[PDB]
Amino acid sequence: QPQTLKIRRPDDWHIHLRDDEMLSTVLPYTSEVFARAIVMPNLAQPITTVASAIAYRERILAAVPAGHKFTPLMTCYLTNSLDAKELTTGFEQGVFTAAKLYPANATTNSTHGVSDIPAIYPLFEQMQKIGMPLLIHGEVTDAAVDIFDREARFIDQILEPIRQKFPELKIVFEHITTKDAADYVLAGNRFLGATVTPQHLMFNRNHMLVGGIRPHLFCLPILKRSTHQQALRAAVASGSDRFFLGTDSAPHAKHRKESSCGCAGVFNAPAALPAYASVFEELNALQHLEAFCALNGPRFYGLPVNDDVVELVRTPFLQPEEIPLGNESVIPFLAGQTLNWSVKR
Amino acid sequence: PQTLKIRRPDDWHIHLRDDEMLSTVLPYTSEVFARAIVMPNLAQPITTVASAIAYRERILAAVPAGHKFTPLMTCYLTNSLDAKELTTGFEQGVFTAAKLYPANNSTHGVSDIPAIYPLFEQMQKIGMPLLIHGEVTDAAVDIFDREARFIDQILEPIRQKFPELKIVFEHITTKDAADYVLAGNRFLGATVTPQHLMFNRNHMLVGGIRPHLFCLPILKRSTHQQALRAAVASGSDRFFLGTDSAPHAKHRKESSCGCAGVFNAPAALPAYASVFEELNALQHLEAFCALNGPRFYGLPVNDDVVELVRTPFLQPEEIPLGNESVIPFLAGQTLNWSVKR
Ligand SMILES: [Zn+2]
Ligand SMILES: [Zn+2]
Ligand SMILES: [Zn+2]
Ligand SMILES: [Zn+2]
Repeated sequence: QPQTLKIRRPDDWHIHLRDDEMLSTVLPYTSEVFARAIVMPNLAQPITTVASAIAYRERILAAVPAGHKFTPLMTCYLTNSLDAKELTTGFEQGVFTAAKLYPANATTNSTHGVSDIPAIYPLFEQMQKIGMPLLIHGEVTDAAVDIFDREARFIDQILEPIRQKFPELKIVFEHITTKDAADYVLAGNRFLGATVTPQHLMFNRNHMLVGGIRPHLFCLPILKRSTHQQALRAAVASGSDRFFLGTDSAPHAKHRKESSCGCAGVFNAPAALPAYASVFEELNALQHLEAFCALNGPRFYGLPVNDDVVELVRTPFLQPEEIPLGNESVIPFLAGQTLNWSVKR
Repeated sequence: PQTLKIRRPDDWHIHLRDDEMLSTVLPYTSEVFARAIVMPNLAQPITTVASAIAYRERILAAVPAGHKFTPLMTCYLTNSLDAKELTTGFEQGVFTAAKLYPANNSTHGVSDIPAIYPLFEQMQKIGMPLLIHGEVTDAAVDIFDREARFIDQILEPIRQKFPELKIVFEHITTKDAADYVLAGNRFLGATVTPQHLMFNRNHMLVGGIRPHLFCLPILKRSTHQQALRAAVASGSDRFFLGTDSAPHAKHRKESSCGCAGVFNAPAALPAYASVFEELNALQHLEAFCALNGPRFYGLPVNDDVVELVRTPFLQPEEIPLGNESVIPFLAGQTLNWSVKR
């Protein structure tokens, strides 16, 4: 009988569900396994009001397959013109679980993002006061800064000053990719946490570029050198409660990935939990998987831990090469590869 | 408009491919360049005099009427290559140089480089230049560090043992390489592509991933780009024009695993002119394009002239290739310089 592992039902603290037909297609891969997910607000029209958040939440709930138990945790897209009252009442009414900071032009659907971050300090002050967490895509966008350096520059230039001025603001440093970030979070306090994706644990920039260029490994923040990958792996393997599961599943149609200018984002929802299990196994750290997947996140946000359990079984499972999307398709993470772990039905 | 008359240039590093691709891409080179160093990495690599002669003939047959062009052939070095094949090829005028590709068996590429030291000794003796793709392949080495490791681990020992061997450090991409060449002597030269002068890795990756800027060796950080620019702008005679034009069909570039190589032949000379202009170094363009290479190899300089004219020049979006196409360097963009023949 193959090795099994019982853990509390996990949550995904960072995901893109998109909208319309894409939403219908991709959500089931998440709702099958995860009880809750932090749903990012970067649609074509960003989610900046309570009304638009309620409407999007309804569309997500309508896409949940029968027999799945799933609750989306909505987020507000911060902007330079955002009204603080909208953020405050959204949080107190339970519409917004958190607010998300995109530096302007840092990534997908970020043209309406925040251009001069210190200008919205009055929003952070209000968030600190009410206990609303701030989620951050932590990259500078200055053209003179090399893409591989943008996360590290963010830490010193933007994040540290925020933490000095608002010491009791809950901040999630989303999808960390560097030793710089890992060390900074490890040296922080209970008000600073971080999510880590499976791709930044499993791969480094050599996988994207050696022997050919692989746009399905292209995501933001970009894959870093092996040194940084190893630091992330050691961070989560340490069992520190500052790190938790956030996939940053970010699906795009195949033709938008395999083009002259490929979109950033990996569609990793289909194999997400098994992928993480494989990593924790390689790190001799399966004892810390549960905390990372199911405990650390809820404890950071101040939300309850799930009552359910899931069973991971160490039996092979082949990822499909493509996932249909109308007359187009989406290429999943680890397409055509065999994972060592499966989830028991 | 401003004009610049220079000696007819040569391209000291090019891939012409073969068959229909060869027919399509060669004219872009033969229109402007009198000679080109033709790399030997075909599907069946060029490792014998016979195969080199045959490939040369196919190239010459593809030269359009009214173009004056001569391909300078190269031998693909392998672990099992016979030294006599190299020697007679050089003396018969078939091989102009030999090319070292680090592997990634002995038929197909050099795996243990010190094992072919006896070939280098023979090349040194006869005056045959060694062209090097200078990257290690060790899996522990990050892709952006591979050029720098090559310098210390492979190139320096070769230069210590064979101090009078002519070596071209092909398509340099790093400050490490630039500084090493600048600190060398007349037996060490280097080619520089337009893409490594014009761009850095941010251009390939910021705001989207751009496989038409993906080439080997990979684009480096801006620091290295600036060092290359300063190297050629200094007017050092150790650097010369080598495009490393490396065309692939569009569908092979824009795929789940894109091929390395930029097709820069169509706008090659105008692109370089733009760079030298930005660097306030147009006085050094002629040497880089037409003098430094021939003088390094010990070959004659071209008698012809070409005129560069500062009038706009729109690059096409696509170049036909049978039922397929090839995306050129700077597709859809406007260069400030054009060539009058
Ligand atoms: Zn992000
Ligand atoms: Zn995201
Ligand atoms: Zn090469
Ligand atoms: Zn080449």
